[PDB]
Amino acid sequence: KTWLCKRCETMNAKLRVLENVLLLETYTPDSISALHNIRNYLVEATEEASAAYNKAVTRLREYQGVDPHFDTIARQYHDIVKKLENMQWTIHQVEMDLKSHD
Amino acid sequence: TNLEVMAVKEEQYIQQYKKYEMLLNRVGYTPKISHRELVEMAEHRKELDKMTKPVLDTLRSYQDLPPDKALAALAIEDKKRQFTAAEKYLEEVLQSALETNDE
Amino acid sequence: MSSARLCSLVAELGYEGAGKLDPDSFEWPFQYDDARPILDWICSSLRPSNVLSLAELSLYEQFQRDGKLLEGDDQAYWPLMKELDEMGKINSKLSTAVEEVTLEHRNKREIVKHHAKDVELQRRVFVDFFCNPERLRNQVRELNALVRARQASSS
Amino acid sequence: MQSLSSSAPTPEAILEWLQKEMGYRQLGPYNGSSKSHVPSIDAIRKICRGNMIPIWNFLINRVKSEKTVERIRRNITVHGGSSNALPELRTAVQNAQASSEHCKYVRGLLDEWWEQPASTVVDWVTVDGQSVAAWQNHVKQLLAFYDKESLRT
Repeated sequence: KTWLCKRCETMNAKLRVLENVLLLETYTPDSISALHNIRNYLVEATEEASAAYNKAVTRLREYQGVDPHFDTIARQYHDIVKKLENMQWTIHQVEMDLKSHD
Repeated sequence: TNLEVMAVKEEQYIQQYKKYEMLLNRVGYTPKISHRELVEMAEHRKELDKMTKPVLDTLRSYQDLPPDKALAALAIEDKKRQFTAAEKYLEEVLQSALETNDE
Repeated sequence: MSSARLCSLVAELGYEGAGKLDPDSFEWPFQYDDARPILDWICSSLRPSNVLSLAELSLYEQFQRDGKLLEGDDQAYWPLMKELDEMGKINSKLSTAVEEVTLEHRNKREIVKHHAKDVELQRRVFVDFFCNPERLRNQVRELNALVRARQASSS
Repeated sequence: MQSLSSSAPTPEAILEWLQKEMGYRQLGPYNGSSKSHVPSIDAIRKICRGNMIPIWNFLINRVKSEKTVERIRRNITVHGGSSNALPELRTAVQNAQASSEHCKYVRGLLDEWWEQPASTVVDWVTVDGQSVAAWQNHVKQLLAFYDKESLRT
């Protein structure tokens, strides 16, 4: 174990001697901007999904507008399965809105 | 004693671990946390841009509702367009931002 | 003495090669050798620098070039058996990993110069034929031609 | 000297003043204060210019050589540049994460970029990197203009 390692250290030192010097000059001028240029792309998808809940909430809001229609039995029987459809209609629209924040 | 000298030559290499850390802690953490999320984002962005298409396929499965509702098709349509606008430029401006980092 | 001094001022290490045959080779420097006081004064101020070879002062200049900008040649080289095999294969790969990055640095920087001219010379082939009447049209092309090139260099 | 970058030039910074007042100190505690000194030095063709300065001038040819390394000795420390860009089984296991670690390092060698460092040691890093930024596209273009004069004709 004594001879097998500390040749371990020979590798890890060679693994460091160039790694520290090469990376430092490369990433540091670009490290801060490296994350940001995705972060700006991350937030724009995030804010779109936030309105997309709002649009989904608008679909909940129009359901509040469906409520004056919901009292009428004729369209209510249509509405209840459509609300069941609307319930299902959310998921594929929500699964759009869920990961877009992420 | 050369092997022992090589061992002594190892307790010279075991201290540039103790020379580089003042920059390595800057190297070991921030580039790693930055790269790992983007690599995780790489598969995640590949999943972000994709599920639109299965949802386009899934929207066909639930295509019945929007015509029945007063307005449901417009809401999904416009949000996709903003999403489409996200991949519309397709990092072309980001390249220019990447250009400033590259040169 | 001073006759060989003006022959000695150019260099000292390379001098002995001709320095043996030189006093037989030349006779005219002995004439201004005889005028020691006049020649000695100008030589005495200059002889500290003339003892150093003109190539040798460049050798000290390239000592700065050697550090961090060296263009000279670069060198690029049972359970405990499995750890031995692992250590055996990893160290060669890790050596290769640290040697491949050093195998390149000699020609690393030039690559963007290499592919750019390969793009650059290719366009130059036909523009060299007829470019006298329209240069202001041509100077527009070189602006956005490199835009493609910088995209390749950034990619 | 080599150990500390700030330590090396401070003897040198005073040296150009020192070397002449080393000639001004001989046979006098201070050059202005002591009357004994002013005869020792000569206004023209002084003895110091005869032997001491030529010995120093002989040294300068080697001093500028060691200073050239001394500037490198100072430069290396502030910025390092080299070639441009059961337990025994556990130790075998520990090598596996170590083997896993270099592949991350091998990947970490190009994860930021494999096109830029491999094709350019220094593109935007301080040395000449701002120069290509200062110019429109890259400092090579000046090597591309002199034959543009032949191109337009």
